[PDB]
Amino acid sequence: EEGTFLFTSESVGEGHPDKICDQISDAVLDAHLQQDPDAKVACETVAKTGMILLAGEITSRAAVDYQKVVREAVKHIGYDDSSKGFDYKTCNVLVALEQQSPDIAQGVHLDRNEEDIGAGDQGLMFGYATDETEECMPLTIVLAHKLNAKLAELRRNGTLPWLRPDSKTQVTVQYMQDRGAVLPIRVHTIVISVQHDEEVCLDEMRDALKEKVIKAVVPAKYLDEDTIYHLQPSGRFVIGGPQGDAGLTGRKIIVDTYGGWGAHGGGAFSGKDYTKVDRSAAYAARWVAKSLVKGGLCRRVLVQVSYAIGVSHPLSISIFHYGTSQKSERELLEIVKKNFDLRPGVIVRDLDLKKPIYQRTAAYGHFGRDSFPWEVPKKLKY
Amino acid sequence: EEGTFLFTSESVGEGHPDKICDQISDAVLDAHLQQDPDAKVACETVAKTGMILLAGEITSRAAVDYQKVVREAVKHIGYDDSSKGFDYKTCNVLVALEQQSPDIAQGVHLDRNEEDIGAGDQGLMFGYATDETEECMPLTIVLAHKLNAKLAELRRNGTLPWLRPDSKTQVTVQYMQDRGAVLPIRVHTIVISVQHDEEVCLDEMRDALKEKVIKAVVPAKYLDEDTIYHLQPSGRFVIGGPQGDAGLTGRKIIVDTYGGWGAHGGGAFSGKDYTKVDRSAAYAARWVAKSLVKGGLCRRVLVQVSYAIGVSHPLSISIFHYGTSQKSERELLEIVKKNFDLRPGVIVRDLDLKKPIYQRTAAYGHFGRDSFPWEVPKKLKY
Ligand SMILES: Cn1cc2cc(-c3cc4n[nH]c(C5CC5)c4n(-c4ccc(OC(F)F)cc4)c3=O)ccc2n1
Ligand SMILES: Cn1cc2cc(-c3cc4n[nH]c(C5CC5)c4n(-c4ccc(OC(F)F)cc4)c3=O)ccc2n1
Ligand SMILES: C[S@@+](CC[C@H](N)C(=O)[O-])C[C@H]1O[C@@H](n2cnc3c(N)ncnc32)[C@H](O)[C@@H]1O
Ligand SMILES: C[S@@+](CC[C@H](N)C(=O)[O-])C[C@H]1O[C@@H](n2cnc3c(N)ncnc32)[C@H](O)[C@@H]1O
Repeated sequence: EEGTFLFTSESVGEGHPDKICDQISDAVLDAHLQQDPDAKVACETVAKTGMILLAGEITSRAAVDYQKVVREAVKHIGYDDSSKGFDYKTCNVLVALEQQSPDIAQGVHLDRNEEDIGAGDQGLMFGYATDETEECMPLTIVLAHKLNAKLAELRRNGTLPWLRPDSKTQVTVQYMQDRGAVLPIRVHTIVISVQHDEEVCLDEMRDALKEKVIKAVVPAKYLDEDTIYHLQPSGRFVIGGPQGDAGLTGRKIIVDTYGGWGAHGGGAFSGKDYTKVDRSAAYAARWVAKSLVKGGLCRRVLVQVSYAIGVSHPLSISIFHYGTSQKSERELLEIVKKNFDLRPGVIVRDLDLKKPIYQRTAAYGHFGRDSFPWEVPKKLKY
Repeated sequence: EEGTFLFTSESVGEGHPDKICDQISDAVLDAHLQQDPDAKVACETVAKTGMILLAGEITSRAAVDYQKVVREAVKHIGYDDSSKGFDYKTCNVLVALEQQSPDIAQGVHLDRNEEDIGAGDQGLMFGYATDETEECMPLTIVLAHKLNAKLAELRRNGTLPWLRPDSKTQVTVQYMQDRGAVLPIRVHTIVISVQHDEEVCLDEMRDALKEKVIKAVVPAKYLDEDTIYHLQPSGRFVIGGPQGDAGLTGRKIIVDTYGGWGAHGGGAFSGKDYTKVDRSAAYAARWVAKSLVKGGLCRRVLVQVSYAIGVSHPLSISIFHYGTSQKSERELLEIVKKNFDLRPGVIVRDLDLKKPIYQRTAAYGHFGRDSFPWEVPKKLKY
């Protein structure tokens, strides 16, 4: 219908190989932060059949047992037997970690007052918020994440014991335009692909995915006779995890954020401490966007920020309200200037970014969940 | 001023460690395609001090010497001596490549007519085009790429022999809003960081970056007394390449596309054959967007498509013209339906995607350059 459009977002499960890497990178970050709140961490993870490799740079006073940290993260995910394609007990864990470059350290944080630390890199970052859900996230991505979480729940509780940890989901919603804001109308298409054991047949899987997964997550009001279902569309997914597809940290950046809505500056979150603005400034930009929506200044908003390595203040700040505010971009920028300080050395304090809660962010999206500091709106003064 | 806003984009050089990985992944893809046009390639690359690791899945009739292909790509980039932090002659090249999963193969392409091959994965992809430049790309990202290309040119011609291959640039432009389209007004901020030798001083570098790099790339009409320059803002960048920062394939997806403009579905391009719609459908979506702008139907346009693994036709198609077309989204969608076939097995034919030209795409952006097939607009019938 006129004034409507489709939008699609995807999500992946905890055992998707890229997501395994994000979770391991953040388990390593958390392990360091538990002993050294000021650890400098830049931990990439790579996963392929039988292998977890850590590559990157860490300067920290912590004593971390990488073998134990990696294996415990893989155990949590559920890869605990060679029949599943990967086993935390018996996989190879390889470590290629060096200190942070002294050239970066001297230009970013050495001999600097914490509030005045430089950005750990240049880059651009965006924050986004939409009033279409209470949590201020797009419905497409929320539903896609919840479908993966449901698969993991039914795997872990033994309801569907043929499930394995690697999964992907995709949701297409038809939206109505509403003066710049968007209103979900119906779910147009759902995709679910999930790794499974050798014994279960396709019909049993398709029936369970519709009845026990989709119906348990997606409100019936969004589903109708025209909704298209692609359930196990490849027909067979026994080989999975890193054995089926090499994974890397920071290869699910759109799943981690807004499912394609808003915008993205390209930076990966996992495996990085607060001085890496790819993460901290994106979290702060989400916090600003959500504060503008919860504060009633707009219904839908996009915030861009950018930095130069070694420089504390952002180089640029931009706000686009999609036509959903009575205030101009200039007025919203002035409100943001009066209420937020987007230097990394201040974001760390406001968002408590030395706390070891990062592994919890590394599956099911970094935003719209669990009342993390960047999800608690700031009361705005103007 | 009212009706203006800032936008920032970045780019990186050929020796940035993530970009090294993209180029090696695509050198491996091209090597396979030279012998087997139907090679199934999913080659991830990881780079850290002294190491190139290939991890992924390849099923191909080609006989490829990975040691030679990798080392030749690194030689081209310019890492040819231990003084530069990396040397193609003496680095470690490790290979963890297996066949493509037979479960993926059977669900995607085995026993399928080429035109009717399934998408190689689920996912979402976007195309974007803007009339602000002749090549239909945002000025921010074009300038950022050209600044890196200029550094490589002056390194290779011996003008600035202290330059090394690893670089990053960032450009902020102030734009005027123009009925949904955008008009560049001025360059607000430029960042340049580039790896250098131990002998050159900061003042010599800053002067050269302004006079021989910025002035040689950015038209003087965009630069004024208020333009901010952050040139070598870290103060020292001797350690660089993989030694300074671990690189991975598909960690520069925003640099590869539109510099943050438009939208991105999350997929990486490099190291993948045409059946991986993360690449082929994004190229086709750019081709559609550019065709709509060059055809005079809009000034600025965003196209979303999405797929399910094993299914040939896209699940969804959406078009947003930013208010720059007299035609509705419905009319533009009908034009696209009548003029394009976005099945991967048809995109391969239209865009000649079995040709080994991929290494050429893997630095300086995949779009707006060199009249690749996706940059040559299709004449539209309606
Ligand atoms: C008066 N009015 C007019 C409106 C128009 C739209 C709207 C329509 C639309 N059709 N196709 C898309 C995109 C291609 C899929 C649309 N997008 C859209 C644009 C950017 C987005 O984020 C990121 F992708 F850049 C997300 C969605 C809209 O925003 C929404 C609300 C409105 N109100
Ligand atoms: C009548 N009219 C009104 C217009 C408004 C804008 C426009 C203003 C603007 N302010 N801040 C931004 C973004 C935060 C940086 C703006 N964006 C924008 C939105 C999305 C973009 O892509 C991707 F990031 F999603 C890129 C730019 C505009 O498009 C442009 C043209 C117009 N014409
Ligand atoms: C399809 S694979 C990417 C392509 C792959 N590298 C190849 O060699 O063709 C991407 C993701 O899809 C999922 N996947 C793996 N095997 C699958 C299968 N048989 N059916 C459906 N999805 C699968 C996993 O989540 C995997 O990480
Ligand atoms: C700043 S590093 C990312 C952070 C890093 N992993 C760490 O341990 O802090 C990202 C990119 O910046 C560039 N870079 C490396 N060393 C730099 C330096 N001393 N000054 C400026 N940029 C640098 C390289 O292009 C590198 O790939």
